[PDB]
Amino acid sequence: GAMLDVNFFDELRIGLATAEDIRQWSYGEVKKPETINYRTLKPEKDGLFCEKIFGPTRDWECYCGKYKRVRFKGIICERCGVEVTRAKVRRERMGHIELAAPVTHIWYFKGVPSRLGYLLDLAPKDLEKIIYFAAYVITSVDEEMRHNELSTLEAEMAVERKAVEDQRDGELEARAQKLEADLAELEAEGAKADARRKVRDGGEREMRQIRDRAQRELDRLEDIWSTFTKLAPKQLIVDENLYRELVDRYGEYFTGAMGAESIQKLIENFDIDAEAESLRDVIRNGKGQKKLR
Amino acid sequence: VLRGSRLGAVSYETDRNHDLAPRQIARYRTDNGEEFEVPFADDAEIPGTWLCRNGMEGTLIEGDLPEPKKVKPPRTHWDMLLERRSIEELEELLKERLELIRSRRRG
Amino acid sequence: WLSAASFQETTRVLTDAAINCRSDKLNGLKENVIIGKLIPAGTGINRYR
Amino acid sequence: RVVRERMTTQDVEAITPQTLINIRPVVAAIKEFFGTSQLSQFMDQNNPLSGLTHKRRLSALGPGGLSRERAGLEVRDVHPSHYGRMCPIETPEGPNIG
Amino acid sequence: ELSERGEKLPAAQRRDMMWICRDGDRAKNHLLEANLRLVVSLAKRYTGRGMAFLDLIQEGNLGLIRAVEKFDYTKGYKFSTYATWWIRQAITRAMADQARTIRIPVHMVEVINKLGRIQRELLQDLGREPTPEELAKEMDITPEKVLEIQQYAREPISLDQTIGDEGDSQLGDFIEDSEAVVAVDAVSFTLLQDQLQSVLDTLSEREAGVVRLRFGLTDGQPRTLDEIGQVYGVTRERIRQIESKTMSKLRHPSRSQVLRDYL
Amino acid sequence: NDLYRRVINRNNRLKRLIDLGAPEIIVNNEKRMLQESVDALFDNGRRGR
DNA sequence: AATCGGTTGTGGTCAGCTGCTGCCACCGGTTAACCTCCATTCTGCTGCCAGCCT
DNA sequence: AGGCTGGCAGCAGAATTTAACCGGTGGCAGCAGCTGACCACAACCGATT
Ligand SMILES: [Zn+2]
Repeated sequence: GAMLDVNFFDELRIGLATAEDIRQWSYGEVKKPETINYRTLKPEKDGLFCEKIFGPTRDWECYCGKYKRVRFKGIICERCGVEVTRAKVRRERMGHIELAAPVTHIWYFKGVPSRLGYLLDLAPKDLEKIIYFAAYVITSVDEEMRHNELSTLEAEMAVERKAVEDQRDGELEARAQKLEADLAELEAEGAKADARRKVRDGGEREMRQIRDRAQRELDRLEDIWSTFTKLAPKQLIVDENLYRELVDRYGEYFTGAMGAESIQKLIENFDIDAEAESLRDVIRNGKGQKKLR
Repeated sequence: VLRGSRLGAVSYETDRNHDLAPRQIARYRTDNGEEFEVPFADDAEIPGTWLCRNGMEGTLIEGDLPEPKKVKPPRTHWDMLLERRSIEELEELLKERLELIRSRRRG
Repeated sequence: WLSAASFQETTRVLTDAAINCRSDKLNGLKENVIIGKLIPAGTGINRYR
Repeated sequence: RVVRERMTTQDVEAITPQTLINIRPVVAAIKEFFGTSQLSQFMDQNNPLSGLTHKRRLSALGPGGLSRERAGLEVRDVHPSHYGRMCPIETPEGPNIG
Repeated sequence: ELSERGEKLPAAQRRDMMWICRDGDRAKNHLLEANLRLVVSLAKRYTGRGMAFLDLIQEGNLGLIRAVEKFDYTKGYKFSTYATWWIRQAITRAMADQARTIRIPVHMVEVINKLGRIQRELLQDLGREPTPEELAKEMDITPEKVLEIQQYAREPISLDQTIGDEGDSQLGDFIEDSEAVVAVDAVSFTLLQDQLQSVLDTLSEREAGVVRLRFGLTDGQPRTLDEIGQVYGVTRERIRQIESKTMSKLRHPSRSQVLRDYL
Repeated sequence: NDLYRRVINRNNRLKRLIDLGAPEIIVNNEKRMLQESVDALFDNGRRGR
């Protein structure tokens, strides 16, 4: 409504400014961390005290002194760009910084209750890890492609696990050959009856540790497969290596990111009416911690 | 008593509204289609490009000026490589890497 | 919102007045002091003014 | 800290104590204690009694001791072990009593 | 270059080349990631003067990128030997650009650091704070240049710090705005405008118009004698003569007694 | 001015790293620093030191 | 005799570019033994773990 | 055989180390070389009462 503030106000309304509001209030983008010159003590162009953005420092003058009276009132100097007008407009003109990466507002993330956490249904601890680049979040998943290629990907995983177990079988054969060589080179020569079992005990330890390596690698492959089969949006992936294995093998079918650009993609893929309807069904039917939450 | 000045001047004039100098309005257009109006003085040469309120330069809307040209970077990683290598040395290195990947994949 | 933000918990009041998109009809005794007009009491009411 | 820091750079058998020592932080520490500290105060010169009572003063607040708003009502009391050591009578009457 | 003006190659060769094109980027990333720890250990020396630790690390990382670009493997040196120069240069030039609110350029920061080392050495080896003459003779400049540099080396104080000890009053509540309207000068100027208009009004019409158009008392634009002469149809010397006679009239006590108090 | 200058310094350096093609360790460290500087501009000490 | 306006002989004069001629700030790029991680009180929310239920 | 709910305890917010070359370019700053208009003292006129 009013902006000059002549005192007929009816209301004062507060709201949440979007980026179009911010870069519509602004009179220019500030793009240098400079304030004033160290020698002449006059403001620097594009800096934090710039006259082309915030208005002139002296009443009815430009910056280069080319226009210097009220006869030239309201024009812009074609050289320096300073609009010649009053110097008290430097209490009224805003500028803006255009960020190269999105940033969350601290007021809507941090302070209890976390309003971003309540809207998206993320815990504050799981939200801090995303927006401060310590974990990934699944922004999207594909259900048609996953449901139509699940069988083929299961076949691929079974093939690779078969190859791993065949590798362990080859190691079983090779260490059995070395064990039989140890048997022939220990039982047919005179030594301690316990010392001929120490080398075979070391061989059995080698077999135990090698099949333990194979078991841990098979467990890691099962973990990757279960993680892909239970993939849904708003799901945190700590273990950067697990995320990298997921994007390596199944790089389609889902997307993920860290930070406030992922938070803003989750807010883009957010259905306010459907979420409100499901919450109202919960508060009508269910009871307990679910209803209070 | 501390006394400071934000280094500016305050003039004592009557702000009139009638006897003012004439002005002409230009119109500029940035690379995302935005449009801005700038009031220049009537006896003044209108510039070709103007830094607008988005912080991006906008060209003048009247089709007259063939002004902007290339101001190309003379410093890329290829330039820094070329000032210390030769074409035949780089070609030998490329062919050795190609033979290694042929021996690796094909053999 | 303008008389509740100046009472206490300014940051919490302003951060959900913005989410609820609240509007302030300036009816009170404290919101007229802040913005600088006549309080709606005493001689500042339309019967007497 | 600066002694170790410029002991690692410089070549050994070419260094000496006046090349290792930088006395500027010691000078600045003593200077910023004596000016701009809470316990280094302008001397109370109204009369000789003000002067003599500004020395022989035991203040419980300062850098390293309790604040004024965060101090409880229990440290502002007179304790029976103050007999002969601190005066129960002479104390400020403002928001510093005790 | 080949994809410029067409010139299609075999598809096996095209697939072969793209592998080394992406492998080069992988190698460059591997080299940078291997030497980031060198950047950190080199950048921890500059903590405590203006910049924060992570700003120093990131400007060192820009320097390490250029050391990767300019590295020559045929000279047979280590990577860290060559890269330490570029990392140190990037950290020091960034600190010169970004340490202070009012930005002093790099060459002036270099002479300020030079004067600082000189002053520390003289205070150590002299037992006394050296004079500007001793500093200017040690550094080969004039004794006023020393004071100019020493006054450019001053950092601002904060408007938001508590200047009290108990009242919780900041500094900005003690600084008088020396450029506000004084509210008695602004009404004295108004009454001066009215009185000057009265004294000019009690002259003749053309005689008052000459002085008003000469001094620009109507539009702020002081015209010249030839402009007023073509305004009234008169010549320049006659305009100057009647202007001199009106100044003689206005210098009278009967006119200037009411205006003597306004100076 | 110090808080605004931190925001502008880290934003300009992030633009340099993105157009330089730096690895994601460096780019993510720069983005996290930019986020913390804007947080310190709006509400200092709310999250961290 | 004056009197309101021109003409101007002539002598400074006074700053306004105009070259112009240094010259001096200001900013970018480079440097190649080797050495790699910094008080008290009240209120509300969020996570923990036993304990009955199918 | 497991599971989801009740106190329960812990935590957060609000109130009263080191420097130097080299290239190159734009800004500065000072000063004759015109000015080109300004200023002025004085003198010489153009009708006109
Ligand atoms: Zn201008």
